Amino acid sequence: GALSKEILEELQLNTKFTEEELSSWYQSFLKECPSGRITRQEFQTIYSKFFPEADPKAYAQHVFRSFDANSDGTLDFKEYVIALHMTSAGKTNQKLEWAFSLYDVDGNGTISKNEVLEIVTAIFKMISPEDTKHLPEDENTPEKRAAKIWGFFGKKDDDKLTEKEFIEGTLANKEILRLIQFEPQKVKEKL
Ligand SMILES: [Ca+2]
Ligand SMILES: [Ca+2]
Repeated sequence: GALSKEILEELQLNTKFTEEELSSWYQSFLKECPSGRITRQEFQTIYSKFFPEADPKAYAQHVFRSFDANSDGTLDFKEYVIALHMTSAGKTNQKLEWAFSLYDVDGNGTISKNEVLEIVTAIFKMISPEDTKHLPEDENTPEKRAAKIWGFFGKKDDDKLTEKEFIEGTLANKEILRLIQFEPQKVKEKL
């Protein structure tokens, strides 16, 4: 019952985890989750446990949605590993399509102004109140951060932000990168 070659290959292209590491992790995953599927509540519990200083429910729910790629209401091992990797490992620039999916809350193919606010707020809640005191003054509340992102993209209130533009802007404008950042440790390291 080893993890398949096909899934191993995909995971190794999309993360830097090794085959040995992934295969070992998967065997324990199955022992603890014998259906090979994690529910949203179970995923939330992981983030509740490992961010005790934060309020991670909203963030974990958005991450779950983003990585439940077949929309079946559970994460399989592949989806779960990619989700954990998104929040906690690897380089931002290799994740920008997933970042787009995170920000496109309703999945309609574009990001709206309110979606930016929703996701920025969920991310902001991953930071301890103590660490927020060290954010730049003009970037120290979700409202300021979200408004600034929208302004950096040059958008009218009812405009729709495409993935093409999202990726361009996050690559080119390092201030956009800073503000859209979704890995809690990177938001912290930056401040
Ligand atoms: Ca799924
Ligand atoms: Ca949308």
